[PDB]
Amino acid sequence: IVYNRVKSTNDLELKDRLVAINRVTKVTKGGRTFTFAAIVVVGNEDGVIGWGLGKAGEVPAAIAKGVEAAKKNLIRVPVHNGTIPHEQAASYGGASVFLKPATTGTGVKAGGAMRAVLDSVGVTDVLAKSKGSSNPHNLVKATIQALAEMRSPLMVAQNRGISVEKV
Amino acid sequence: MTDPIADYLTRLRNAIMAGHRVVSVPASNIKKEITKILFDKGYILNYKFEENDSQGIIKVALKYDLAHKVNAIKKLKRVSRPGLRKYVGYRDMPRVLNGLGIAIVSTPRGVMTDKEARELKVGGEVLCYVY
Amino acid sequence: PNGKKRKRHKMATHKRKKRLKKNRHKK
Amino acid sequence: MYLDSAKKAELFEKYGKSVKDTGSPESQIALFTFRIAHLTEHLRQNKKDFATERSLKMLVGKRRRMLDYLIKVDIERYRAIIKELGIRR
RNA sequence: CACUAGGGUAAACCCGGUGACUGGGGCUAAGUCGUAACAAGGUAGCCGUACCGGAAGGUGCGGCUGGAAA
RNA sequence: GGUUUAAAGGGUGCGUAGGUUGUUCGGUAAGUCAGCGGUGAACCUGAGCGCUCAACGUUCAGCCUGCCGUUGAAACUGCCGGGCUUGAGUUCAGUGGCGGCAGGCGGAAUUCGUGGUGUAGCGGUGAAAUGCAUAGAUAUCACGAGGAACUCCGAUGCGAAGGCAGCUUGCCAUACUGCGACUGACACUGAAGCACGAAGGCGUGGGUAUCAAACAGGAUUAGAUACCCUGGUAGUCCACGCAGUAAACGAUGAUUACUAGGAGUUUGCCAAGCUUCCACAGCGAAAGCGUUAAGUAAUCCACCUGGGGAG
RNA sequence: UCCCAUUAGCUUGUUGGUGAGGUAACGGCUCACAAGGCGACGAUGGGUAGGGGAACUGAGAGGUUUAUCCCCCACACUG
Ligand SMILES: [K+]
Ligand SMILES: [K+]
Ligand SMILES: [Mg+2]
Ligand SMILES: [Mg+2]
Ligand SMILES: [Mg+2]
Ligand SMILES: [Mg+2]
Ligand SMILES: [Mg+2]
Ligand SMILES: [Mg+2]
Ligand SMILES: [Mg+2]
Ligand code: NA
Repeated sequence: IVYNRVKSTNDLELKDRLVAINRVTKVTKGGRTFTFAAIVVVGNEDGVIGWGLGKAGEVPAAIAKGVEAAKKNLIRVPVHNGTIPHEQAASYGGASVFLKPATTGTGVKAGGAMRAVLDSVGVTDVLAKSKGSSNPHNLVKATIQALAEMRSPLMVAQNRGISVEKV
Repeated sequence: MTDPIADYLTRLRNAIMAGHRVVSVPASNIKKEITKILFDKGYILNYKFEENDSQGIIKVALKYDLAHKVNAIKKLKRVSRPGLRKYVGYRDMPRVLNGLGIAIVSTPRGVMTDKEARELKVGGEVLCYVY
Repeated sequence: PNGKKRKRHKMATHKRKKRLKKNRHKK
Repeated sequence: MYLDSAKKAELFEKYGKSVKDTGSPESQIALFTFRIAHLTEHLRQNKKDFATERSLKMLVGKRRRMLDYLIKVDIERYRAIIKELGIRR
């Protein structure tokens, strides 16, 4: 279902953004074991966007592993100009997101994980709402799947078999 | 049976989700009009009306994109249910998927889509959303 | 299915029934 | 309910056109009333047959719904049938 | 001479207060007596009902698994 | 927005008001749609103008997107009249059952009494004691009496639910399948209300064998108002009448239609109608559900809104 | 055009008629046959409040209040 993309050696414009840092714990007989998990979103300011989770014992190592995983896992999103073709709602775990296209001079009306995802994908005119949990993993995944479920008018006409649906 | 139109939409939706190619529905005049609208707008591959001793059968052949293995129809939603009827004027006609979908609406000029309803300046009962 | 939830209700029922049995036969 | 095919045929011949009309509202109402009376007679002896009760009540409900259909369709037929059966009480 | 505001009378109702004495509850510490539940918590646990005990509780009858072991 | 497990499905039905209503033809115009007309200071929105700017003041264009009146339209809902058979019901046939109520009959086991044989213990526990026994127990044989429960079959099946199991009969009820029969939408749900509703408990009268709350005794313990042992009264049984509760549970309301595979299983002919376990899509926070959904949809009812106080 | 059903029945000029009187005016408004009227589409009773445009607030739906401003109503120590 996802468009997917090979390692973008040519499309090396992938800027990496950090969503959240967490210090998870594991218990053993000796004591407690501490690690670090980072959520990293790589984007080329175009429909290409990837997400990754990097786990390590140190923050730079976790961020690097997240960058690597995000680079490995890439998809393409059908974005026209700085907006989205239509509205779209998505759910992933306890997180629910809703995106609506806005006017050209509106900016991005979102904050946090959704704002990071939208910046990485290169959408600059959208109203975004979160109606579920604020979990970073689920918010990032729900926003990405909302973007992936979109369809431009050309694709709509293509799978409908017609040319102009009075658009 | 409580809502034959919702049942028709549900049959189509379940056939699409299961991946079937042909779905058979009991026939009705409004259902025949809806099937004609769907064929005209290009959501279904073909249809056929069979007049047996019963009320009849509508046989619908669905349209699949061989390029992507994706049906032409994504969402079918019933709007005006028996428990809550919805009527709109031509000025407040809904727009589905920002104009990329259709809204089948019954008007005094007949059963049509929101686009021609707006063009002819007639309102009525919003049957369903398709995209 | 913790158990403490039902333990609290069991305690409350015990107290209420003890109150009633003590109040019986007195007018 | 001492009910058999001969009694059912006699009832259908008495109420409703022809003896083969087992499905007429009048025929059904007559059959329901007959077995209602017989079940009442059975219950007065077997006062603890709570299963024969509520079967009696379901029969009463069926008869009431048929009478309501007769109201909605043809009132004169309802007057005639309740007069001929002595139902209202 | 009727009509009536207002006055007196009685009742009964409603709304409030106070009262010898006599009961629960919440919160804080921790004095005293035990160990009921959480592991098969050392008698599997719990639900309903009845009787009985300084208290957690115990026992009878039916039910449930939101129980091991088998 | 929710209700298997976080708060949240009524114990289960029948049913009043109400809500919803298969298909088709013809009317009507209540809902619905459209046109025209009337009506609806200041403030608030684009453009100006004046306050030296600005608040502000003021003018004009853009809102009137409610209400009322009057003309048309007839797709849908409503109302009226007619038609159809698929839903629903009636009939006929086949098959099936721990389904209900009532009357009869039976054997194993247990308890008590009487008689015969026989004498040093029996019973019980982790170990004991209480207890019963030379004024004759336990054990064994026969006679007599009474109450309660139905081994094997036996894990499935039936019922609205609670529940239903020795055999037999009578009287009822009902499910499923088909009909070349009949009626012709007569349907679904259902606040009130009514009926039924395990065990325990209450009243009156019978009965009272086993077991056994309370109670009494003997043990174990620092104590033991318990767990163990020996007794033992209500109760457990029947008839009638109250009461109306449960972890009354699938912790999952009732209808309707649709949507994959495997493995078993009951019934009348491959196939329904069931009854059980893995498991696609999908759903879910997860455990998990998955054609008997917790999936996809429509109708109606019940219920939830942090914990305690507090049912 | 607000809450309470831990408020379910209320009503005897009360519902209608004939006539008369009275009023600026119709009318049980008042005065001399029939038994009707209102009620789970919430009567009756109890509690609370002047009502709108404004104003504020929110994407909207909506929510809060009517301090100053405008309109309507009620009142002038208590009857
Ligand atoms: K049960
Ligand atoms: K219809
Ligand atoms: Mg207790
Ligand atoms: Mg303990
Ligand atoms: Mg214990
Ligand atoms: Mg005791
Ligand atoms: Mg719960
Ligand atoms: Mg239930
Ligand atoms: Mg419950
Ligand atoms: Na008794």
